[PDB]
Amino acid sequence: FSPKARAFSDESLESYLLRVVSENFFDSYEGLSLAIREELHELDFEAHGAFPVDLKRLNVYHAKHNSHFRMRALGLLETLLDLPRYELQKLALLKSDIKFNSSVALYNNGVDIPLRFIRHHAEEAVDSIPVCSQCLAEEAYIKQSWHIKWVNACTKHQCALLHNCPECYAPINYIENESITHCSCGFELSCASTSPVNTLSIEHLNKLLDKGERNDSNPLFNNMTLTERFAALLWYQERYSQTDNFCLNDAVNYFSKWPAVFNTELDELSKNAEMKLIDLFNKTEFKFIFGDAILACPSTQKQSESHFIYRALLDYLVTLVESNPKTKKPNAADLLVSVLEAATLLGTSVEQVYRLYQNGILQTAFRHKMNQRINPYKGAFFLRHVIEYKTSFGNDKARMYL
Amino acid sequence: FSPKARAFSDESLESYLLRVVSENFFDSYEGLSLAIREELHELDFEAHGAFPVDLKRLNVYHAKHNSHFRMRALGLLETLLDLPRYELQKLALLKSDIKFNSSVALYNNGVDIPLRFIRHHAEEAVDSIPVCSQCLAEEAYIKQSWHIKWVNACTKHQCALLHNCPECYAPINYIENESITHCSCGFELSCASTSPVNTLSIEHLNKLLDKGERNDSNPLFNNMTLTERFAALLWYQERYSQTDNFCLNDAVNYFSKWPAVFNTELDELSKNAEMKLIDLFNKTEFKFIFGDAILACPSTQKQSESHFIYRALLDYLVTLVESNPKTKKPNAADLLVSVLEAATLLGTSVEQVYRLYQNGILQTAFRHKMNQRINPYKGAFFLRHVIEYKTSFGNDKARMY
Amino acid sequence: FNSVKIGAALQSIDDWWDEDASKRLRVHEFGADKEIGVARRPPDSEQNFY
Repeated sequence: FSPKARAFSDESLESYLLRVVSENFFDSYEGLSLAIREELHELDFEAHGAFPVDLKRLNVYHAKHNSHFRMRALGLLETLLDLPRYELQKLALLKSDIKFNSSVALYNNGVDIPLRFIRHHAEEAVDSIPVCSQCLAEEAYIKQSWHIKWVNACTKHQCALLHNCPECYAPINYIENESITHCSCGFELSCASTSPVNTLSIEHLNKLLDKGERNDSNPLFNNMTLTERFAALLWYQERYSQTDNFCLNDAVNYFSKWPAVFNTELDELSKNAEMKLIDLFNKTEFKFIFGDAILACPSTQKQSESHFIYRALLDYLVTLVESNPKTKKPNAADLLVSVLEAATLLGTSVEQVYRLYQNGILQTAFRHKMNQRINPYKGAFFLRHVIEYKTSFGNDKARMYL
Repeated sequence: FSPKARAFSDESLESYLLRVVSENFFDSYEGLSLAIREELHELDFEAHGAFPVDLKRLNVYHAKHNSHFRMRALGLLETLLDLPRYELQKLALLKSDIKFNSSVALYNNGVDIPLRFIRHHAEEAVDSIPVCSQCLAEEAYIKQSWHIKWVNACTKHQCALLHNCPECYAPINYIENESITHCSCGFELSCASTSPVNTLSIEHLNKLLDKGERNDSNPLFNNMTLTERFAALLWYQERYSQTDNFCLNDAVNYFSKWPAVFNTELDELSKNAEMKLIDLFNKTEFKFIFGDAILACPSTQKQSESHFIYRALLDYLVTLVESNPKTKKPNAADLLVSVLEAATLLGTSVEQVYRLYQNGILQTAFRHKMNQRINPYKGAFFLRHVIEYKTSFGNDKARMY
Repeated sequence: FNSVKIGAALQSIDDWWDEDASKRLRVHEFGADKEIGVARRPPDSEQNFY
């Protein structure tokens, strides 16, 4: 068997493989699967043991324990089905170490995504990968952009994506049905009609999936790369508990007024800091008053390029110690900060901030007695001199020059 | 006490403070220093402990262990001497985490400099911060540009900088003498005479200290930012052991012919690769033949914007694997590359390249046996498929199009 | 004052531990700093007394 159909720029692995079995040498994907299972079993038993029979768990990120064997199976698949080398490996949704604040991520060509934002992940009992109908009319394949939960309408055809069958009102899932063009319910006629657009919502989402250069009024769609544009959305959700909400228009209107909304949120926490006090300022932790607002912030592990959320948070803390001078009465600038919250404010590794503690550069705030190794979550250092250490290092957009 | 003199755009911290004590007031800087030491001691003991009495160790980069306290002291100094906020903090030579290939760096407004290129660093027993004479004639203050070892002439006048006293022939240092305008030796008359210029060397140095846009014949003064223009100069020095040499004209004439000089230097190492062999190509490391040329290269940790030195190096390695096709006999493209040299060639973090090893994307030479964590200096991967992995990622100035 | 305390003051001269030393330590075999509370000449290093 030799499939002559070739992969598109943004076609998914399941889409291409279903378009391979769309050629009438095999009746269904299962027939092909059992046939390649046999040919792998005759070749290599490990790659045979790796290769799953179903189309469900064929993506690389599903296999936690046999990823190396999965690539070996995929590579033998390329070798066996008369395809060029890497042909299946470019469509794969590969693994990623980078954590979106204790959220495992997923790598597509140049772009790493949080695994919450994927539609086809974990296999929810009944879910829909939504379909642009008159996009299938031109060519019958599934783009990788439709698997992202934020994408609801895009883009050349300017039409809302189709979720459910026009006959049964059963959700459209091309992985479950093993059919790109047709529904299990029928789809006897051509592609169905659509609700058009809000019309200005498309230039929001087209600004999102633009790659890695150009500025505008909205800080979200400013000079950023796509991977950090998702980081801002994930931060927004868990702040206001919008975990199940995936409306793009509820984020871009919020982030349009960015600096004013976050300052006033942080201003009331400073004014009502003395109210909440069970102990003194120099004994209370930072998360007791402000709550999670440092360790939730998107990380600056990339390049040493700071996030626009991170630039806005810290620049508030710089003016906090400015307004709270160092007197004998403790104030809001004596709040205790942990090594992880300290690591984020310096924008370095946690071992590097322990090494500053090792050479007594950053001075804890009480003495551990000889067998005390610092608990990474217990508030160790003051907010005060952790900032002054950061103002000892100069970067371009400090308030000193203007 | 309330000083009325205010900082210029490029005035040094010491210059401004000496110009504060130039108001009569206090007799010397020491008298002012001890008087502020007293007032800090009465205010804050930690900031008192940080604030030094001498003018020697007053810049922020001197304080390795009490930087946070130094900034505090400086901020209290502003608050106490009737100055606006940040007034002293904009003249400060601040700290920088960026390494110029295991060389600690120093931060001025926008620009980060290697600490080797500073004149007043470490305090060499007797050294000179050179002075434009007829520049002092206009206004008595020290510019930040005269602390850089590469700057030896003015434009502000188009004249050579003065190093030594016209009376004693003792070197001019305005930190040691606590005097901007006068020498310890006297300087009884007005500012002295000068050797003019080579006249074309000024438009060399004026192209250097221009900020961050515009192209020309010379790749050094091409579309680059000043911080990487220093990276090129540090790379040039350690290649030909020009550590003590700081002549700017010896670098710009070298980099004028850039592509031809570096190719022919790398061509003889390829032709005389077989000559040096103690083992086979697939066992020998890259630095055994080519010698340090990859890890000495200016790093591409900025923006993912590649250095002109880095673009020239790798584009030679692309045509190396072109001329060495994959045959059973091992050849010059089978040289072993370590994870730091691999990290530079990819232009990413070293953990990111360990993670490609974790998932088995980049493959080792000969497989480990159960407890071997890869030594970061021991040559792990081949030069061969590390390049083919880099050519998988398409950037605009590839030779394919 | 204890004799030991006056002693500790007179023998506060050790700034050889690094080139740009922020303070002068009381002479200790491991260069122990009492205020900060960590050794400036640790046993791992080659600058401890032994």
